[PDB]
Amino acid sequence: KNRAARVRVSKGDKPVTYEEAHAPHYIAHRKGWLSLHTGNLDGEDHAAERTVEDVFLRKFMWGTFPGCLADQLVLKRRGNQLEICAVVLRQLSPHKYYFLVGYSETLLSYFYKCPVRLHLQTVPSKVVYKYL
Amino acid sequence: TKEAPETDTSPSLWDVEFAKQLATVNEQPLQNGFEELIQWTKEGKLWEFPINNEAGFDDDGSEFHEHIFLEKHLESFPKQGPIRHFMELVTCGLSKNPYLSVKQKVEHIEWFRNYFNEKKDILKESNIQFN
Amino acid sequence: EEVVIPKKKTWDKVAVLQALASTVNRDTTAVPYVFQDDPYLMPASSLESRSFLLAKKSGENVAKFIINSYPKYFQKDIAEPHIPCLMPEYFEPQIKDISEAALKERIELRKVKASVDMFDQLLQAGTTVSLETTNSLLDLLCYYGDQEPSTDYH
Amino acid sequence: ETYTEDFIKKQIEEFNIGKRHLANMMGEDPETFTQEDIDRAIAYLFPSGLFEKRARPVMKHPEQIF
Amino acid sequence: SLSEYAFRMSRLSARLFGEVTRPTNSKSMKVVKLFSELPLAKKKETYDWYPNHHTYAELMQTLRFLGLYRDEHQDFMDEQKRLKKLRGKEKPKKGEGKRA
Amino acid sequence: VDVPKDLTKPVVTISDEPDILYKRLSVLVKGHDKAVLDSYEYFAVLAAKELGISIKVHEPPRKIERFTLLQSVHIYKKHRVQYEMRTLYRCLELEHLTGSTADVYLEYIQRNLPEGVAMEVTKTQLEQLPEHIKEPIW
Amino acid sequence: RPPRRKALPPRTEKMAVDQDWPSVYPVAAPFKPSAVPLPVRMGYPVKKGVPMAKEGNLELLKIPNFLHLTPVAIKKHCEALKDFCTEWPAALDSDEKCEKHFPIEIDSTDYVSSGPSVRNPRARVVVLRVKLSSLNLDDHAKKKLIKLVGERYCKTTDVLTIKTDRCPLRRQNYDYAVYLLTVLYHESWNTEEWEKSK
Amino acid sequence: HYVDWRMWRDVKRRKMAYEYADERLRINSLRKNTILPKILQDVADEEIAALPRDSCPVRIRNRCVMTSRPRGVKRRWRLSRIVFRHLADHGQLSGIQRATW
Ligand SMILES: [Mg+2]
Ligand SMILES: [Mg+2]
Repeated sequence: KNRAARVRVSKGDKPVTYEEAHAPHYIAHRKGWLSLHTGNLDGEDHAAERTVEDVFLRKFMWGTFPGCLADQLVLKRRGNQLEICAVVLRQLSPHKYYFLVGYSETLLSYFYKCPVRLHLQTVPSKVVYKYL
Repeated sequence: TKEAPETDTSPSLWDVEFAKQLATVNEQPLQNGFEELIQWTKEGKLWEFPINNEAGFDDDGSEFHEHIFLEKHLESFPKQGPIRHFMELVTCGLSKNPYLSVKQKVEHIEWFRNYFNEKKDILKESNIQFN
Repeated sequence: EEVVIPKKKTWDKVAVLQALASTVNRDTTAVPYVFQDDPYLMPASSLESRSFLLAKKSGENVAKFIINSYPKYFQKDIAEPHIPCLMPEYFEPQIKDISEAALKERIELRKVKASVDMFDQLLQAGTTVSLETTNSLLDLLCYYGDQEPSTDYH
Repeated sequence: ETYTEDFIKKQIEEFNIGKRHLANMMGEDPETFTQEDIDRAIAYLFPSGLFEKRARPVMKHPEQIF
Repeated sequence: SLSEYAFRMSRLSARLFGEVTRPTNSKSMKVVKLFSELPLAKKKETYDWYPNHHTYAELMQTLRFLGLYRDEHQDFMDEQKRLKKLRGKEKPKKGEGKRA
Repeated sequence: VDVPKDLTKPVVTISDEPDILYKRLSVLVKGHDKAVLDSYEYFAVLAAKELGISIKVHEPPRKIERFTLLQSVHIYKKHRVQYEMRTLYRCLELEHLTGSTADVYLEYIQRNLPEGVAMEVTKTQLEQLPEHIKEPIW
Repeated sequence: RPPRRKALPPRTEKMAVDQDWPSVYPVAAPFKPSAVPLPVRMGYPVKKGVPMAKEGNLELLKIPNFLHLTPVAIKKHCEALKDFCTEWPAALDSDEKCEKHFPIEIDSTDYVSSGPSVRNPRARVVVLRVKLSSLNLDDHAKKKLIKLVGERYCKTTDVLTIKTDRCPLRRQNYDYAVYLLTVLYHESWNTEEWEKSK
Repeated sequence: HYVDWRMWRDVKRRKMAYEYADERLRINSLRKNTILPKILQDVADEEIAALPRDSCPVRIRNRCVMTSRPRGVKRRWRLSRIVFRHLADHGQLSGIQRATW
């Protein structure tokens, strides 16, 4: 039996998001990609570097906004701009989100030598697609 | 008004600081997303458009004939024989290398010039006369 | 036959963005662009308008404090063209010799105490300190009043 | 999830207001703005290459959706 | 297998186009190839193959000590190490191992 | 009511140097999503018409690169997972535009290049014969 | 316990149906449900279910939307960009007329990718195309020039293609391509004594 | 802080191979022709053989940059088959999907 990225059935009590509910074969069919860049197009370079950066940014944001991320990150690259789009919860005070946005945008811009912007969308609770 | 300015006037702390008080009177938060791009472009953070893949990279102002014509650098080598034939292949290959600066190409040539000087005795045995 | 080629037009690197910006006006349903465009994160009062930006600036200051305290983590430059404004800043003098050319470094960094100490030692040793440099030392002391300019943290 | 008749009634008010917004975005007459124009405008503004069309962005009358 | 005219016309084109002018065998033409490209070790894919694992580990370790990054993995390891002391399974002092 | 009264216009300086002439600009965009290229095509074509540039569009054949990987961490060689990367193309072919018009149009459409879309713009410049080549010295 | 923070109503509820939308999305920005006044839904629906609403919808966040490039905005944008453009010469009506006045064609390529480095080694390449009919070549010179260039010349089209990519920069490869055209032209007109042995 | 000691040895091999690349290239050029005397080429053989063993580029191994797996690595992403699939199957590799045809 296939295991990769498959939230297995339970007793009908496990809330899953739209992303978590779709196995890999639905990628490009029912769900899109969580990062968009040009490195994986034919004749394009630096796919290795873009991939390492994405893995870091996902770990960095997970530990920088602990308990706040309500879904996977969406990473967008245009030119030398890096856009991080995250769906977060409404538990942390707004002051802490502004501190962490200013802090994260600055630190990541100096780390990867590019203008980095963070776009936060808040939801009252994790959006549930279905109960597996 | 003053007809000839003091172009080489020194920037005293009093003058550098006063110029910072004149940049604070027009200091306002960004109004929209276009102004953020304009600010990043002035600061150098954002790429300039249209895209130029050579932006910020001039190879020391070198001309094409400095990369492709390297025989002026073999004047210290013998004019005939195997050492000339060998160095014509080195310079031929260096003249086809777009990944090296003129400085680096000269370094390759200078390395062989010194290498063959240390091997003068060995070369004399083979009837080759390097300087 | 002859053809007349048009004359070239030149503009600054931001002129196209400035032309596009002229086509848009302020969005009246929105709060200023500096704030996060989210109903939970948008300022709901003049007090939060001021405090939300101060919290964001505080985060930027904490990042810069870290960047300048641990520069070795932020020294790998993968940007082309180079971005001078995204590199760490070094506020310490790198010339440890006692001489005039080492004093001028501490004056550019605006080290009031170090520059005075370096000036006294240099004077006791009997070496000549130029006039232009002596004035450049007064401009620093006379501006800050023999006090150290503010820093991020000591 | 059961959709009470009141919910559908307010979903239709949102679609009619959004229909005029979408027409204003594209610079077209809101009165003659059809469902084919909506689908065309949504495909342009929200381009999705997902192979399954049912997974693509949609802005339809609630009768059709729910 | 070339006429004198063709042989000298090819030698003239080589001069103009910056090719090798002397008669050179295939073995000696490797010298031209060697200096016409970067060595494998000098290619960025080679010497920058790995990301700087020191930088990443040291940066995030520093950010955790500053309270700005929560390392769930490290917190997990710290709790396992804490409970092993209470269980008596502590790391020995170097030189004071069970064998002495 | 709160509208600007006068607007500062970016300074465009007409030079004394003649402008570059481009016979053709071939803008080849590459992406993983056909719908994103359709929207970019619409934007780029509409931008060309408003600026008075002659533009033709066509779709070069797509390229699909496939490769195979083992499915299990250990053994089970006959069980594989196959992956692919789809590169779709759109080609905007612009003709008879000056160098100043090419700088504005390319900057406008390059800045608005969607995430995940690359561009290869091939520019064909018109030049006159060098003066040395006009007559033989011999 | 102090009162918890209430999220404000989405500012789409304050938007008029006759507003200037380009002011809402002036530049490329991620999809914001609170700012986009459209009841758009995305997501494969569950059985007897509807596509998920826009709030908290990651699939709509994944899309490179064109809300900043509405037809109204594009037309306003280009009206401001007309002042930056120059006029193509009217005399150059056809390709044949351009070839007459401008016999040399210079091809270069620029590569736009996403990332921190704008560098691309393919950008240095220069291609120069000329037709031998455009050059002042006599019978001897044209015959000698074709032999020198070899496969660079195409008899069907009568076009000489010189591709230069051995220099680091494009400006160097352009100057080198012109240099090659100059030495090829002048050597074709020179006559050596060994040529009599043809 | 590299994945393991084996990744650390390859890091050092890549650093030393980079430092000696120019020197090795120049000496090799003397050995890779039939133009120079054998007496000179025999000396160049000894010189390149005396250079540090870890300056030799054939000893560099393309290991997975996240797990140090020495085989099953895809050069384009520098990841092992297992790590690549983990990211690809979660939709985190731009443009990569499962292939059916
Ligand atoms: Mg199976
Ligand atoms: Mg091997």
